[PDB]
Amino acid sequence: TPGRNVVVVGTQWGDEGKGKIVDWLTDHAQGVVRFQGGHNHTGKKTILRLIPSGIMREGVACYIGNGVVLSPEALFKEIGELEEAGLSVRERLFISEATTLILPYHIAIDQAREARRGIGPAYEDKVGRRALRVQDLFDARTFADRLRENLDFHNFVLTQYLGGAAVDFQATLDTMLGYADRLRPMVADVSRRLYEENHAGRNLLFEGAQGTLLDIDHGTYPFVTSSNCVAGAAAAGAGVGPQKLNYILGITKAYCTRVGSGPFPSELYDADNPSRQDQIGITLANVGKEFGSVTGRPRRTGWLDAAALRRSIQINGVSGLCMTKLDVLDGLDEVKLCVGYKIDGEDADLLPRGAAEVARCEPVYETFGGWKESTVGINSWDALPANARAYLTRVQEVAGVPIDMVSTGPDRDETILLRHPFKV
Amino acid sequence: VTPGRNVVVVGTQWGDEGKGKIVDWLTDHAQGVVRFQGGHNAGHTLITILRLIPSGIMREGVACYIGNGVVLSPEALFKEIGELEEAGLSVRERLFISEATTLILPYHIAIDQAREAGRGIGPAYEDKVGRRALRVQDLFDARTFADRLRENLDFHNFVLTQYLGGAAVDFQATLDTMLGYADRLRPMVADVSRRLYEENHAGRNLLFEGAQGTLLDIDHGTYPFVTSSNCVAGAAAAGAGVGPQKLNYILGITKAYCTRVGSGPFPSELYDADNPSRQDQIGITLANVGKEFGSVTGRPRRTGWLDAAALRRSIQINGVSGLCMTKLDVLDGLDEVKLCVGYKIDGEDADLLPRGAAEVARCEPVYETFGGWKESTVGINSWDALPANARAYLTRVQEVAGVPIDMVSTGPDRDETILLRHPFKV
Ligand SMILES: [Ca+2]
Ligand code: NA
Repeated sequence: TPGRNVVVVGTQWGDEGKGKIVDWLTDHAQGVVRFQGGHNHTGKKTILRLIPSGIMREGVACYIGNGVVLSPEALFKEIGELEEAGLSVRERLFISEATTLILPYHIAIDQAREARRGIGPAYEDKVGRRALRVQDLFDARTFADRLRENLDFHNFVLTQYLGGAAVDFQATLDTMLGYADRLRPMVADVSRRLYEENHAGRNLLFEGAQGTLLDIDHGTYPFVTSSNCVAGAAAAGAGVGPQKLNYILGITKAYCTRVGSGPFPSELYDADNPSRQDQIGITLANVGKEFGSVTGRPRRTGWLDAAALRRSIQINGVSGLCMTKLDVLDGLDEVKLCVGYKIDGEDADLLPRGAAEVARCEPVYETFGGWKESTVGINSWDALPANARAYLTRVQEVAGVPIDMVSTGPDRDETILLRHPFKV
Repeated sequence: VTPGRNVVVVGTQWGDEGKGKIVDWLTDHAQGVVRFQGGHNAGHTLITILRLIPSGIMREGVACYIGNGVVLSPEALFKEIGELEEAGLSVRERLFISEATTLILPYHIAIDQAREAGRGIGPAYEDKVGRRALRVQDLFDARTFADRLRENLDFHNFVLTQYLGGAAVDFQATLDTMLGYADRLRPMVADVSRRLYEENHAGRNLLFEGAQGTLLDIDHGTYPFVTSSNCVAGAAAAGAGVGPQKLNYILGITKAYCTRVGSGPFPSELYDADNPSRQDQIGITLANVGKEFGSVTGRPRRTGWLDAAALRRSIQINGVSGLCMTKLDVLDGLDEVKLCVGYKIDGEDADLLPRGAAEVARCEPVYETFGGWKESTVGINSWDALPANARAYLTRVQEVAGVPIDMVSTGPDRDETILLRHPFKV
């Protein structure tokens, strides 16, 4: 449909498996837009954390919105790998003049806090109204002046409060200003360009980069990220109106994971928690390959939480679901769906607000007979095993929205398509 | 009125666009009114200024929501509730306050005070993004509230006493002050996100009420001369816990000339009481006739000509559906009126407000001049009854803006309105 956009978000806490799907939708988009987060997606193997995934398709414009926090070092490392693999990138990568920078002292602030990637500290400077943004790199004198003021405060905090080491002004200034000439030709008025893209009838994909249950308002605060990342964040973070956010595709894993700390009502297994060693959870982790891309650390696993999904559907305005990793359940004798909670002896049908309440939730489960067929690669709904269809039928009911897609494998045609996100 | 349709009402400029009459006008068609951003720095005048409580409260029966994106001062809240109850309204039974709303505490106020040498709003949003904020729900476990307050005070007192040259804020006094609000707040605490979902599912209509001018938006405004949060129309989604699809129609409230309060570049500026180089009698007259005096300090706002290049930017970053023009009558007396339609910057043409203080500060306005009408436009309720020269001015604003003028408010009463399209009808 001319002028129609999709937002692709993870409905859970990340690692939902957005990659195959973003690529699948990028075939119908003329622009792909990052609107939040930092550098937090895979004939040479290349891993992208910052650059929109659309860069893999020739003639697709990639936009880093104002709402991103940008490390120039990570950026140029990715560009470099891309170019080495033969891709033409810089002429079709557009970076908001108002994108917030990650500076060396943000990384040092994270390390000093930990001792007792700089994304939180960057968003902290932003809200503090002292942040240096991309455009500021192009006036050396006033960049140095703001940097100086920022380091006076942050070095006071680092040395006097966190007991750590001061960050050098001149080294920091030299490092930052050393990116200016390379960044210049990509700096752009992304907001304006996005309005023009749609006014010309072209389609945009707004690519989410963190699980929406990590949203700073709606997640299990304080175990959340340092910004909003619900699908409505794409408006402010890209410089467009909410009416451009036409269809919201909610990527949903068939079971749940978390990384790090934060409560998790349906949790089965956490390698670091002796009281959560459920073998079904260990199975989900191994069969699902739920280990960090970089660190190799296992993720926490649990059953799908439809009460959490229902909250997610409401806060994101999810239009339809795309289910992933169904196959990880193939050959379980039974599968459970968390459909609500008991909390302080009361029934609750939506994930509560804040860590304290969500840690008090005992999951209420419905039980389903498993199927044994492999479901790998199936591309029609009717060909799914009855017991898989019954589980997913129940997920739709509790969630309150349709499953529009089921991704059954890494290839484009390993996909059950019930409704096309880019067709009105 | 289309069932389940909502309107988001925002100022298109840097605030004080004169939203009051229109928010009252829209509230006649809405069963709930929602604040989604900001703090006790809205301003809705009554004959008394409401700054926190949503403006729906003036209409009996209408549900009023304080969304999660708000920063809430209990003392400010209970002051407004008391003024409203003394005037004989029933407030508390239909005021719903998000469990996740961020609290403003005394140390936030002390941090602002030390910095000066507003009202704790910025420091509250700083604790939020720092992932250490106390939120409304936190008042109802007194033990863990004290634990987190202790931690916050360790750090904020270090900053206050050793960096900003201010006095420490005492733990126990702060603990007592905040817990003293719990019993009164309790009945009003809610799952606003869920309730809004349910309201729309029942086919009721909601009005999402903007607090600050959208050009103060932290990403899109003249950074750092911006507010400490996002306030573009889109922010109603995160801020109230609803998806962007519920934000059906965005009404852009737009004053017929421009104002700013406090520092920041202002390309079409005519008058700034503190700037000797900006003392144009026209802008002085805009401030007097327009009554542009701060509600607290009483000091004149900065005034200038309508900036349509700024409006064009605001249309885009908000997804403004249609404009509501306000305070046209402030121009009734003028021989001629000027419209900023773009800029010269570094010798080259710009058609949109640039990003950030530096580039906006280098913009010289490009004006089109319009013959004044020298005739009252107070109370006119049809486009065709506007003077030829007022219609010409507004037609050009509409053209440069790129969206329609759907309403002109010509007066403080409901029927002093030109209605071209109804916001609540698909
Ligand atoms: Ca109540
Ligand atoms: Na370029």
